[PDB]
Amino acid sequence: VNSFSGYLKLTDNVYIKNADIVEEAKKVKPTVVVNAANVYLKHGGGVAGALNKATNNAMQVESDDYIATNGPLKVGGSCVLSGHNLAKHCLHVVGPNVNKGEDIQLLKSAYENFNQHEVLLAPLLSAGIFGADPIHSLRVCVDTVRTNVYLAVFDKNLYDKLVSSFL
Ligand SMILES: Fc1cccc2c1OCCN(c1ncnc3[nH]ccc13)C2
Repeated sequence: VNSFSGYLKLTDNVYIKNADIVEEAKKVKPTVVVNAANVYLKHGGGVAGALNKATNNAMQVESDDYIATNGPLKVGGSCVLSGHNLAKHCLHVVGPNVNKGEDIQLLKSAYENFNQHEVLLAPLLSAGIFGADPIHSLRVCVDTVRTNVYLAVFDKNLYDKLVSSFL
């Protein structure tokens, strides 16, 4: 039993809710919140900009030190950093950005990072400003993630389409 509330159950392990991941994180304080990161951990917009703003820029400060030490992530890769005031940990996961020409096949590799954590609050990877079809992202999630994932979808119109079209 966990503290996630109001989710529709999609499969054995995947749950979905129309919710602002920032507000959801602040309420649940999950062990792991997933950020829709880029390889530079520059959290300017989309989910990343919103999560970072909610940390009063502490996420960005921590991220800049991480990059200065380790260099950029790989597309499809991840790193674990602090969750600040939102979660115990933040898993920064880089899905491919279609508006940069990156191979959509890397979306499965990106979701594989979720399997290293028993329970996660997450957005749909590569959705929103990353340019991929959120319906496809949900399919890859369900077919790749085996751990328990709670998906927060900001847009209500999108949430309804994802549910109604789910196979
Ligand atoms: F860049 C994106 C990368 C991945 C997914 C999404 C992106 O764009 C921003 C809007 N989306 C959100 N989804 C869930 N929680 C959210 N909180 C604020 C925005 C937001 C979808």
